[PDB]
Order: sequence, then C-alpha cells, then structure tokens
Amino acid sequence: AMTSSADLTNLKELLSLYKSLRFSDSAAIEKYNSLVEWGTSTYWKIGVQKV
Amino acid sequence: QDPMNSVTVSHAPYTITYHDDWEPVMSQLVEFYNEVASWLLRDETSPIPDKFFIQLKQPLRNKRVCVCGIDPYPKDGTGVPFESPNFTKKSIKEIASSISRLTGVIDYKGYNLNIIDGVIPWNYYLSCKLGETKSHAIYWDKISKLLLQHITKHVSVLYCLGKTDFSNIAAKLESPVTTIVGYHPAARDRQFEKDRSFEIINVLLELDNKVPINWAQGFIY
Repeated sequence: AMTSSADLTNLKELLSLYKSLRFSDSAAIEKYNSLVEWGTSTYWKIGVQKV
Repeated sequence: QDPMNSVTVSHAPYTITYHDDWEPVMSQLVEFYNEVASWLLRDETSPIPDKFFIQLKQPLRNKRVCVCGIDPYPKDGTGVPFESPNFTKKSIKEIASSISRLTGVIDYKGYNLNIIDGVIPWNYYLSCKLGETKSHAIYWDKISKLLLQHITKHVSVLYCLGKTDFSNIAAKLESPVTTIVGYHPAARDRQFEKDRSFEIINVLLELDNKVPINWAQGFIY
C-alpha cells in the first residue's frame, strides 16, 4: 500500500520505539529492527538505522 | 533581487530567473532547453512559456518535503504546481478536503501548497499541450530527471501523487531519498479519500529529526 492507515500505525510504532530505545528483550529488538527493514523497503530510505 | 539570477536561452521565454540554490543545474538546463524548445513551442502549452520556470525562484535549503505531480493542469497552469488561484481544480480541492479532515479546519476559501513552510510543490514535466496530459513527456525527459535529482539532495521526503505515473520513479533518481507514491486525487473508488500520506510524511520527518510540516498554513481564508 505504502499509504494506508496500517502503514501509519506501523510507522507510529517505529517512532515510539525509537524514542525510548531501552529494550528489554529479543522480541522488542527484533520488532524494531523488522520495522526498520520494512520502512526502508517500502519508502526506500528513512532516518533510522537498525540497532 | 539579492538571491535571484538570470540566464538567457535562445527560445521563449528567453530569460530564466532562478534562486541561488538552483545554480548547480542551470548550465545543463540551458543546454537541454535550447535543443528542445523549438519543437516544444510549436504547441499552445499549459502553462504559457513565460511561466514554465517560475518555480526555480523557490529556495531549496529550507525545504523538507517535495510534493510532486506529473505535469501541469492541462488547462490553466499558473507555472506553480497545484495552484488554482480561484480554487477550481479537483486535485487542489480534494487535497484541501484531506487537509480539512486532518486539521479540523471547517471554514476556508482556498488552498495553496506554495505558501506552506518547508514544502516545495513540483511538476515532473513543466508543460503539456493545452488539454492533453503528458503530451510533453518526450521533450522534458532529461530536464525533468535533472531537476528532480537536485530537489532530492535537499528534501528529506518526496511525495508523488499518481501510482501509475510514478511507478518506476526510483529508477529516475541516482541516490536514495525517503519516497512515497500515493493516489492521484482524481482516482477510481475514492482511494485518495482514504490515503494518509500527509500524516505519514510527518512521521517520516520525525524519524529524520526534522520538523514536521504544518499542513494548515496552506489554507486561504
């Protein structure tokens, strides 16, 4: 889609995790990094790197 | 006067005025325009020749977002992308609805992207034959590619309206930029009504530590 509410939701979550960045487990870090992979793939480039 | 410059070409409009920020592409532009313009000036165009390049007067250094259409309005192009100074065109009216709902501004007389802080509205191709869309693709081609590369060294985000029109846009650019391709505001099934490209842009900026865009500044009351 690149343009839907679902996209907006996913990017809002990625923004959320970027702010705190104090993860507490494998799933949280895997989530964030999988969000970044998704963002870079969908919108080509974005401002944040994988941790 | 101070940030502005001029260069002379062999064909209408004969003089091209630009902001200093465009300087690194003007040499090539002159060259390419001189080779095509004769062929291109045969048709009545939208907008008129004298308005083709007015968007080169915009600075680029303060620009976070480029909002991009494929070519000008087939009739009544002012030289400024998206602008309907009497607020007539569907595209700008529909964009205004989006922005209405997103900011809850109920009452307004019109809307202009070219007054909005940090946005540069753009047209990939600079003219079309009166009443015909994409009629001048073949002539603009290498210029459009040249000008759009320049814009994407300065913007964080490129927002293109037209899935079909901008499918293979990344191929037109050398170096990456945050790129989003949404629906053209006149599209089947109201798909643009449900498009959230404006919220999405703002999140993407925030992810680049850039200040989001105040979409509401574009209203005219």
